Amino acid sequence: DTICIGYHANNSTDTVDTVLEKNVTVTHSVNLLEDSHNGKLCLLKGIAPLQLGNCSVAGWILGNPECELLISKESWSYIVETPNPENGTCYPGYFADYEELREQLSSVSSFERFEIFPKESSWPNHTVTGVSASCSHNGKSSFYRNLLWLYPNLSKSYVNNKEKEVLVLWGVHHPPNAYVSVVSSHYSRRFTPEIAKRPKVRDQEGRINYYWTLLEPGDTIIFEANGNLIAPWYAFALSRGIITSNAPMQTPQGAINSSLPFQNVHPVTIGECPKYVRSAKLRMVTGLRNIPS
Amino acid sequence: DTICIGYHANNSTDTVDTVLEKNVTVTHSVNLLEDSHNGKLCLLKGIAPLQLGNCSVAGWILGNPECELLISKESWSYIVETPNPENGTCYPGYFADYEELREQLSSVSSFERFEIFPKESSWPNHTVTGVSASCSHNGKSSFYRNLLWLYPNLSKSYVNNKEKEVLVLWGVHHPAYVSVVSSHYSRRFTPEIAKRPKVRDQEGRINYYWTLLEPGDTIIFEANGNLIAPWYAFALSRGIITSNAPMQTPQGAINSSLPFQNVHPVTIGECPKYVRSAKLRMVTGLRNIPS
Amino acid sequence: DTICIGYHANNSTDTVDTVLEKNVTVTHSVNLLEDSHNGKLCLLKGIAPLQLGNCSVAGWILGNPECELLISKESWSYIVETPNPENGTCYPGYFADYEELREQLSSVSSFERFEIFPKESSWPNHTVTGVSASCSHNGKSSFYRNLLWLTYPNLSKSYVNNKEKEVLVLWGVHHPPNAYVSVVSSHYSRRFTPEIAKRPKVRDQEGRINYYWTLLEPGDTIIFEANGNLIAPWYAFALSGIITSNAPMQTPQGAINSSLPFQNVHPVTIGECPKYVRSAKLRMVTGLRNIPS
Amino acid sequence: IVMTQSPGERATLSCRASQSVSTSLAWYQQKPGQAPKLLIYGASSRATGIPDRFSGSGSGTEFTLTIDVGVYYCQQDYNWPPLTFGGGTKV
Amino acid sequence: IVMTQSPGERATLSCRASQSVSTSLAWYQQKPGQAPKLLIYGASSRATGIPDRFSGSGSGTEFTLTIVGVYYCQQDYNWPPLTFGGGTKV
Amino acid sequence: IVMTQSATLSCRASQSVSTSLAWYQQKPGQAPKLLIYGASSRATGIPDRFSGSGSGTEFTLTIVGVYYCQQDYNWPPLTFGGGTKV
Amino acid sequence: VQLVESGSLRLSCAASGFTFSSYGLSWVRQAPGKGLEWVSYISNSGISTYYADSVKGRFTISRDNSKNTVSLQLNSLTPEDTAVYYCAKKGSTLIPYTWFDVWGPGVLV
Amino acid sequence: VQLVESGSLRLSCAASGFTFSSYGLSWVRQAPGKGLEWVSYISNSGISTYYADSVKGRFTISRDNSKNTVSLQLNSLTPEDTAVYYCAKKGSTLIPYTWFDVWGPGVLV
Amino acid sequence: VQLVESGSLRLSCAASGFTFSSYGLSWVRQAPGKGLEWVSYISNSGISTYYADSVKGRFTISRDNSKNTVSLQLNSLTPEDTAVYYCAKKGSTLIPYTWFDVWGPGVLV
Amino acid sequence: FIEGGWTGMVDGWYGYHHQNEQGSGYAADQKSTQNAINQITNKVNSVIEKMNTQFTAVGKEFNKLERRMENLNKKVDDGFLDIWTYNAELLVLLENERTLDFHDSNVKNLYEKVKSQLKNNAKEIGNGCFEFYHKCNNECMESVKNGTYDYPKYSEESKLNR
Amino acid sequence: FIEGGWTGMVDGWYGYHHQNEQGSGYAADQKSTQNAINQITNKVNSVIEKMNTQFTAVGKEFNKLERRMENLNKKVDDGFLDIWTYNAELLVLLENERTLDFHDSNVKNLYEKVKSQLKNNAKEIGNGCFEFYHKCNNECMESVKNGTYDYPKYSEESKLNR
Amino acid sequence: FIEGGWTGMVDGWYGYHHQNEQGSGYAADQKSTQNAINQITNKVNSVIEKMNTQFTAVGKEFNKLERRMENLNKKVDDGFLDIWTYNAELLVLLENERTLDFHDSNVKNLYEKVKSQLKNNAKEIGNGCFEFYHKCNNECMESVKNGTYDYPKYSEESKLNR
Repeated sequence: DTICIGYHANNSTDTVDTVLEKNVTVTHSVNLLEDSHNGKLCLLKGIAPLQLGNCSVAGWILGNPECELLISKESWSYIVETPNPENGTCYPGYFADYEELREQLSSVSSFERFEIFPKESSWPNHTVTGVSASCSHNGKSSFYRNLLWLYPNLSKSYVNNKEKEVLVLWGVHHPPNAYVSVVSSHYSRRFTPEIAKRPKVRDQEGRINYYWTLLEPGDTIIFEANGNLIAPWYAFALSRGIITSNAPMQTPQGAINSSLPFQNVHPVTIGECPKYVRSAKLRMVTGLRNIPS
Repeated sequence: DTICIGYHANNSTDTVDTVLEKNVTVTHSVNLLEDSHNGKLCLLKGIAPLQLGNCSVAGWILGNPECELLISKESWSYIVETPNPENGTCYPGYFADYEELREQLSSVSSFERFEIFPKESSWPNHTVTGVSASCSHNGKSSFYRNLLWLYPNLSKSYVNNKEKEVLVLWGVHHPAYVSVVSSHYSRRFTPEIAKRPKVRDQEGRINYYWTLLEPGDTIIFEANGNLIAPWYAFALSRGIITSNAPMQTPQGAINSSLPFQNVHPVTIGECPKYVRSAKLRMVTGLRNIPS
Repeated sequence: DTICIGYHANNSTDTVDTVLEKNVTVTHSVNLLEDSHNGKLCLLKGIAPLQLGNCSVAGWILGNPECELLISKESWSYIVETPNPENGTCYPGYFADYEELREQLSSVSSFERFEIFPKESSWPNHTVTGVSASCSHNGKSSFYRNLLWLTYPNLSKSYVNNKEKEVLVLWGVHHPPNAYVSVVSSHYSRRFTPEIAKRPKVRDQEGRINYYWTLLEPGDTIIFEANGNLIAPWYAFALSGIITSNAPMQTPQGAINSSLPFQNVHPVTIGECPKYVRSAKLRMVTGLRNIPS
Repeated sequence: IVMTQSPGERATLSCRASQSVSTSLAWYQQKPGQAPKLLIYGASSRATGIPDRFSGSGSGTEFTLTIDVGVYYCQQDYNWPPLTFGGGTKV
Repeated sequence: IVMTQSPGERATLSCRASQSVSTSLAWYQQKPGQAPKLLIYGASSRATGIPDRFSGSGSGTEFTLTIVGVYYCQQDYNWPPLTFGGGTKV
Repeated sequence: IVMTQSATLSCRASQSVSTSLAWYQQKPGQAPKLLIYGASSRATGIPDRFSGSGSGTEFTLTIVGVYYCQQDYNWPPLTFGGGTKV
Repeated sequence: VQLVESGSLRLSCAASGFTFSSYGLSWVRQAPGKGLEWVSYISNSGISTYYADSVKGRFTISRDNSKNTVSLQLNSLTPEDTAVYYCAKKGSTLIPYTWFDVWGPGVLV
Repeated sequence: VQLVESGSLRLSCAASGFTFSSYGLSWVRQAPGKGLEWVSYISNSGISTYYADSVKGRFTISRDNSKNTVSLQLNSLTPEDTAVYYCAKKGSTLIPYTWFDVWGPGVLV
Repeated sequence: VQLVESGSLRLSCAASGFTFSSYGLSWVRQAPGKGLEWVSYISNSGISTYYADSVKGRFTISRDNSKNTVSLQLNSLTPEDTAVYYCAKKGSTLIPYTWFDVWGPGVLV
Repeated sequence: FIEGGWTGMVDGWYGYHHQNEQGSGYAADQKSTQNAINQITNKVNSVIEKMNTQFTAVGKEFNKLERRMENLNKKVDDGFLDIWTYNAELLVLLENERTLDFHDSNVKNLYEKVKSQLKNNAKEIGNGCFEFYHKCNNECMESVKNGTYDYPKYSEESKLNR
Repeated sequence: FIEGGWTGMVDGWYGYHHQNEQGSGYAADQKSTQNAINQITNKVNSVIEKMNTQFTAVGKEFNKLERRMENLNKKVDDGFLDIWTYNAELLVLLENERTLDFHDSNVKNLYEKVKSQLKNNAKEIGNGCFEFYHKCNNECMESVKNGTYDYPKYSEESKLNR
Repeated sequence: FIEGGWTGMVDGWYGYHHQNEQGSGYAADQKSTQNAINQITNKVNSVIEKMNTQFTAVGKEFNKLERRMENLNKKVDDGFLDIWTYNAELLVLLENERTLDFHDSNVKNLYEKVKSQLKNNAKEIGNGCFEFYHKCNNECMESVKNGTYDYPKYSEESKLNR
């Protein structure tokens, strides 16, 4: 009789590498590098992400006519934007500090759209009307949707009643041919009108710049202006990310469904996701070598 | 006769872990994770730290009446501030920046309070008196201690005779052509009367600014309608922790030589590096199992 | 009729260390720590680096008289500046937004000096002469070389950017211690004003004159204006790397010629270079121990 | 264990058992008079020296030959002590 | 090495040595006639099978039993010269 | 292998030997006493006045009598050099 | 486990019900009214051996493995030897530890 | 490699041209008018052996190394044993694998 | 350390004061006026052996360990063999290295 | 000593190929199998977790005039990327190195375990193979596999078989 | 082969439990103990060192409008913390493994060392224990402990005691 | 075993010091030497690579009014420096530890190989040395080196003769 020792072997390659030598086969292995891709971007948290393609985030927040204002999107885990904006800013203008608003909307997932100001009784002396040819919607002249063009010394304030953070955006007219002063309880500024010549862009002969402030419950902000002002009409009340790409309804290039820690798809992502790494093959060995005889 | 082999064993657990098994005992081990805590914060360098309880750093630097100005503290390795400020800024106001100042005072370790300006020599034309009811002290009306309220086109300038850095803080009254002028720095603010809400029972504000000048520098001031003149330059001699413990780390002191700490990471001075782990024990001996 | 086993030994130390023990000899080893130094700074890419010693980068870009403007240096991989500047800014002044130009100028390796404005035709209505005693070149009065003092009509001029490359424009305004200057871009605006406050004397001069600088791309055009003073530009350093050292004709303290990954010379360097590390001796073992039997 | 067996003719053949054998199979051909020669050994793995014209494939109680007139044999070597040779084939 | 020894009543006993022995100790009980039966072994550690009513503790030249007849304590550190303790009346 | 011979001395060979060399001294009547062993290593106990160095088919000592140099590379056929008058 | 003892004079201790080849036996004497007294001991293999101080030479111990039985020669009877003799087995195969768990009826000489 | 076979009746298979001490020989019988049939086998060392089911005892096998030749005693002749006998060698030294590659002329008993 | 030598013909070299069982001895002849000449050598164990080129066959060497002495069977007393004979010991137990340190009085035959 | 695994023995990691006059085949061991699989699974578990990421909005925006911020951000990002790449690659290579040696050591331990019982009843041949001077039926296979080989029982065999 | 340590041997790391007709007890070795303790202490000193920190004013303040900076700072800090956690955990686990295995290897080495100089005068029993055919007094214990066991001295003994 | 490398045998890493009545000297073994050198060189080439960097304009400037940026930049730079220092030191020490034991293991492997080549025609003496009971000429050296030792051929007198 006879006895001999050995280990089970099979007919698979499953190439792996180690300290000693490259390109060695193994009976059983596990890969820590993942490549599944092209899965259509879906509800990360079972909710519809805020999709606003064909228009820029700025125009979205500022009532650009083209996108129809996406009146109803209560829950939006993340925002997916078209890499190339379309009609992203109806009126030529200089909008400042675009790293503190765009970073404020990366978390809020519930908007209580609320008509901040009245446009029925408190503005009888004001001539609420006007249009810009460069902002003529659907072949007809118009101005905007989230705020209105506009003589007495305008003075008004917010009642600050709701116990939530309230946002207010506005701007000032810059006639290319006025002691506007937002005054918060703990924030102040004082802009003035300019009359300097401007080159023509988007068929218009100048610009109109917009600002924006954030105030918490218990605050009260009082406005003022003499020569011009861009009154607000909708406060996008918050409930405190960005993905530049385009694809039918995560990552900018699809969805991943796996539990491995490392990823080869583009690093940038939103929410919990595997850490990215610049490598091609990371396979662990969980068995023994495989060579017949 | 007989000869056997083996290793000494004892009656202790000293749990450790490794790839072979979790919760494995060992005869002798050393823990690289430390948990000693609650030791009252003490002199890190044998000197009294600059505690500022009941008042904010702002008021402390700006002569707030409440804290009595802590007249005497020649050396202070670190500053400990109450996490919740009290009467941190008497007058309702708006500083210029409290990070280029709050950060520079994290290294200096001494001061020479120096009456930068003489309040009885060369400005009787002024009206040095003044008070704000909302800034009343000890139940009686008063304004401040580190600077004074204040009409000709007044002017003045320091010369930096002492060969050390001299700090100057001030502000302007927001109910003119205020213009600080350094040899290599300039600004030009203006007054602005406009409707504002009532806060701390007042109908306006006054904003404070502050500039740093080195030896060989002589700033020159100017203003027409308002000026908050300085009265004491906190001359330098070259960390911040929020805590409530009685008389380091925000929550006590540590006395050990291990490299890793489980107490809150934030600290001042040489201290063990922080890490988010529970048990880190090294094995310096052999396993322990009877028989 | 005898056999024995053994390994090769030699007469070298080549000290190495390990957790087993410190200061142990070895038959053969390779050092991963390099110390070659003092090599004179040479052409990193076979081109002459932009050397502008005796003058600061500021004055260099702004036509300081002392350095003679280094009229001809087409290709410069990197810029080496004297650690201590000399006559770095002829006229006392406050240059704003600085270090942004310094970071911008760390990549472009080609310049096309281009007289943006005509010094003879488009503006004879006002005089061009003017000098400063503190800026008297070679012992004789003068002002500058890159830009133009001006000495009244409402100046109104504009470039158009006909060349399909980025064009830089630097200028400043006059602060006389004894004017709606307004650069205007298609998508950038500012509005400075003149000051009259008293100033201390520095560099024998009574005041200051501050300089700004804007960048514009192809398809853009910028229009100037001013009433009280203006410092017109006269040459754009059209585009298409900082080290402080004193060595003659790459690191601040010499050159390195080796393939090791780690360096002991000062960490700061330019281009691909071994990673710096704070260690003394890192020797790898490639053989067996060496101790006579 | 037991075995069994089934011009420009296309030469194919099959051998089957009543039990599972993974690889311990071979093939032996012999022309009349001369001793049998080796053929593909292992699970149809090509043998050496022999002309490449001979070939085959199959496994798991089902083996086939893919292709010299005469007889051939299939042999199983899994359960060792009681070796067994298949039947006689024809062409 | 040498040894020696001291219903409703508390049965406690003590056995002591004149030298240090760590653990090599046990306990043997025997009624008249029948052969001795095992008891706690290995420095008071409970011996299986036998009733758990019996128990004890103590170490380092001082040992004690915690619970009618006689009992014995034995030491097994210095091996070749074994030794048994004396009787223990109760 | 073969050897030969010529304060200092000189032992020369006709083949390469690394270190298997030594030196032996003796005066008439008394048995030879050990001298520096190895290529040049100095034996203990013996007075250190004697010394030498050199290798690779070329060896030399350094300081009446006689001495000997021996090679021990090709082992089975040992060999002792000649005399050394001084 | 089963053990029995029967028996100058000859004494043998037969046993069964376990692995006799992987254990060490022993012998303990008993006085008429006093405590028990150790006698001797042998390791399992059958090489290492010891004896009582006051017996070396008189009583000898030998073992086998085929019969799973041991025996003391117990030669040179003396008047003081009027003692009750027993049989016993170690409780484990490890050398350092020891205790006599298995106990037999013994023999009254 | 070469092999030859010559020959109750004795029968031997002499061979050479390889390492006779590091291989296992074997034997296969052949009928006059049908396939072959295994009869026996031995390991290289010469300690392990097997036999055909219908032959155990009747036929015997023995081997040497110096002569590099084996032989079967082949006793108990019986008419149905009129079969052509051959000689063959394994193809490798590994136990699990097997195949008869080196085939000889055989013998017509 | 101590060594002595006394003595066809027989010659033995007795020594003591060290471990005779863990060293290799040797022999060296001496001419009346010429230099020394190697004659033989043996390893410590007593198996490996060598001899002079012009002597293989006549002079024989044997060693023991009980009395820490070795003997040479000096046979074939050719008249030209009038050479002074000595005794010596290696300086270490490692095979590759060699040197004769311990030197004895020798013998004048 | 052992190079390649047999194609047979469909299930298991370590086992024996017994051959006897009555039968032959494979047989898979379990104890070492359980130990090895448990340890390897523990290694895999240890490596996989200890990797947790929060709502990390890696993407960042920067204005035309803040290019210093752009440079700083790209610096930190690429530094983290490179550090993690190197760390993970080194860890995976180390684990790959450390698993195969452990497997081989376990195999060697099992080989010595079987050697332990058969001290002279058998005679080593090579390639981790053994055979006995005495002949034994199937049950001796089970006896040796469980380690209950009765050495005296077959010690009496006439070992002078030469 | 070796499973658990004895409660005896009050001091030391490796030792022998000798036993002879005259006496018995424990005994501890020196050289192996010194080597092991020295190496482990060196490991501890190496790991504890190579760690230094300057004035780490970790706490930082940022204004209302600079939340971008807040996010950047949080990213940097949490990344550093995670990197250090992973590094330290891996290092500690590796060190534990590499000390346990080293201890086992050293004890095995001592075992084969003692085996070396007793080729035939003894006979292995198991569990790393030996016994001699010849009887020897206490002094042979010292002889084997020091390695000076003169094999020929007791080789002549009649090893045919069977 | 491993005590110290011979000064002789200039070229190679391992070898044998044969000795016979006809001659003596050194001899290297290429088969193991080439494997060892190739593997070690490959490991060095592996560790050296994977280190690549882009245009790292480490030097940065910050205005008098931005000390916060200065502190942040110093923090990040010093952190990166320390992390890389620790990582590189650990890696180099680990590889140094791993190389020497591998070399020793290879030497031990060669030793057990030569031991396996023949069993009783020789007799171990120590320090990794062997001697044959029989006597063989020069060619037997080559025979053993190739592993072609023929045990029965040199079984002559392979018996008690001393």
